[PDB]
Amino acid sequence: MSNTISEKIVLMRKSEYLSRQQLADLTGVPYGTLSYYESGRSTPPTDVMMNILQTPQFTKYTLWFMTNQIAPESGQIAPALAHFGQNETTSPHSGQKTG
Amino acid sequence: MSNTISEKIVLMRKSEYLSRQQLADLTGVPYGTLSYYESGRSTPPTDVMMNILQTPQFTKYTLWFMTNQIAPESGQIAPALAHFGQNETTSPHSGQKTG
Repeated sequence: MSNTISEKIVLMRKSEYLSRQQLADLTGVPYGTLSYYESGRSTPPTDVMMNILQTPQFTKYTLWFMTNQIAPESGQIAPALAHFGQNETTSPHSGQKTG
Repeated sequence: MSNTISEKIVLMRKSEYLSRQQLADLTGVPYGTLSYYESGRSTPPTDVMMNILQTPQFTKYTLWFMTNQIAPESGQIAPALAHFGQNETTSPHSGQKTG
């Protein structure tokens, strides 16, 4: 199944066990709009998008989804929530909340 | 000096010996708009930006600039025009037991 861009920023986001605010401060992005960013409400810019992956915490998830190619050789792999790559099990998880 | 997001798609692009029209047809992106994309006229979306790097020709140039980190261990490096390649990922330590 194909996952929208926003989804490519949610699965990994939850993999770090952080919140929109946590990352919002790591990059300096506005939380008020971030809610719609990771939600896919509107395709965000490139200057900001990269500012989210450029982070050292989300460094392992740069092109792992951008091109569907995991590069573990350097430390790039797919998280648990991600329904694409893995390194232990499926881990489908159960979605909740509404936003 | 610092390179612009658009320049990140120009230096490498010209490295493949191809014009905007070439890639525009390889990714399906319209040349009429691409002209402004690589030009930096307006920050492009995330669905298209990735559609340009996802290509097999521009697979090595995924995060090589997105985070200023070349991952040759997997097959990612900087082109000739790029002339870039640097980063800083410090990771100090701490801890004590006084009281």
